[PDB]
Amino acid sequence: MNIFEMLRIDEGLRLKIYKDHEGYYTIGIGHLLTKSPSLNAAKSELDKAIGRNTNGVITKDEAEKLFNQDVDAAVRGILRNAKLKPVYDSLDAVRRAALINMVFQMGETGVAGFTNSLRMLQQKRWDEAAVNLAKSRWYNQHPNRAKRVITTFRTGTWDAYK
Ligand SMILES: [Cl-]
Ligand SMILES: [Cl-]
Ligand code: NI
Ligand code: NI
Repeated sequence: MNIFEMLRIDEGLRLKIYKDHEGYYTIGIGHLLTKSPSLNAAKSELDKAIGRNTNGVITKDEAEKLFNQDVDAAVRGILRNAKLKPVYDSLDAVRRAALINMVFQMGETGVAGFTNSLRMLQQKRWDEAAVNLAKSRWYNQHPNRAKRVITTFRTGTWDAYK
């Protein structure tokens, strides 16, 4: 298992524009287009990203390309951030994926605000970190996914994804 498979499982794949659980326009594999209510606005962002006139519809290859870029970006976000990098660096391969999963979903900045969990992860206090992570809007708004990620951090295995 690896980061791509992981997130592909967590985000699903949709080739047509859609409103996510928060009402934001998205597409592909968890690619947020815009927080704006205008579908035209989302259509324009999509066309700009793809480089063609899409009509709100994309191909699988295209969706995978957006995903690769998005995965690349999450990683760079982690490496650039003074708070994330040291944690990332301290972790093992499986857990790094869990970290990437979160940065992908909520951005460098959202993850960097989980101060206490970050610190516990850095100390390898798995059970405490998992309890701390669960106290969040993140968890309450994405119960199933959040449990899979927290479980990964807790265990250091891909068991949650089998
Ligand atoms: Cl883009
Ligand atoms: Cl969920
Ligand atoms: Ni595998
Ligand atoms: Ni969400």
